[PDB]
Amino acid sequence: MEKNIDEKFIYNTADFSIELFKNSIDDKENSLISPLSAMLALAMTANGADNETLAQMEKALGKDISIEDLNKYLYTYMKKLPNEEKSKLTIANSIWFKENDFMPSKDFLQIIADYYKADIFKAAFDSSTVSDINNWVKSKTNGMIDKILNKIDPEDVMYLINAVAFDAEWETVYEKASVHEDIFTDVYGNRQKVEFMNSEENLYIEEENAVGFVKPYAKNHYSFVAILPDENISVNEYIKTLTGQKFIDLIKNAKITLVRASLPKFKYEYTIKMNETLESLGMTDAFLPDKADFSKLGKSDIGNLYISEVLHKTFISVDELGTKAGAVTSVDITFKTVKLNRPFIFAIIDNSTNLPIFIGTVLSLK
Repeated sequence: MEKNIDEKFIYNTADFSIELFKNSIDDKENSLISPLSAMLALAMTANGADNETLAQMEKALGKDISIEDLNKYLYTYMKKLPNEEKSKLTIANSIWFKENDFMPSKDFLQIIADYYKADIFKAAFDSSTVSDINNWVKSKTNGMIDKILNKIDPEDVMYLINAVAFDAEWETVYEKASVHEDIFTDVYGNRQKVEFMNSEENLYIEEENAVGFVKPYAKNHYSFVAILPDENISVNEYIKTLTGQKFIDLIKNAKITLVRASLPKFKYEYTIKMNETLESLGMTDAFLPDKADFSKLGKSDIGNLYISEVLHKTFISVDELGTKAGAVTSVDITFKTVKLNRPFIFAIIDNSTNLPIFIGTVLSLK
């Protein structure tokens, strides 16, 4: 069942992660995605696909990596992602299907149970199912994301859902002396206070049109990457230049040197529909009712299955103690006041691979 995390998986997953990120950026709102969460929901979904639908999904997620191999990689990756006190990362997968109208295939359920440890819910798909799903997402994100849906559409027979919950303390927490209230004018022209957190860091990011730092969480399994585009490039143009290769390299090439770092406390939520991004990665058939082939999922009594929407919800809170971040990705479920003049890109990275568990932008605060 296992397949050792190797350079192929790292750089292929890095490419997916950055392509996902660079196509999920809001113009004014802070953005945040978990490539890991998206990958897992979509990889589960791909195990129900056949023919062209499957080939497109395999390529979108892994390029030359087959779904069988991606299953092994992801199973192994999830197995090895550290989860310790002060350095928590938990992953949860589930499938929800309408028992009356849908008969899931045994091979599919086995793969999903075995490689993805997915909870399998035979459901009524009524108002009580909505409660059950939301309670599940609330539990698996430790309250960070409380709802993913409000109603169930009459055509719905199966949902696939992933949740990721991250909760880590800084290796060195910010003492009171290192936190200061700074004065900003908001979009309405009113003055308010934002707390900024000072530290000494020992990894300095230096690239064309960007500087930044890497700050470790307790036990060093994960770190926080901060990247500040300079006056000669926009946030959007900087993000446009990013590739999986460039992202891994900028972390690898970080210089071991003392840096005076400043990070604002920040907290926000983000919701994005991933259909168009996924179609740009080559995954088109899956979204087409007349073309989609999800015959390996099982048999629906209401015709051929296709993906209606891929929805992504995220949450982050960065403070003096550490960072909590949460994500949900679902398949088939259908304003900040202080504008920063020094906006920045950030990532929460797995230090064993340099892969971004979470990646986002801070354009505004409060």
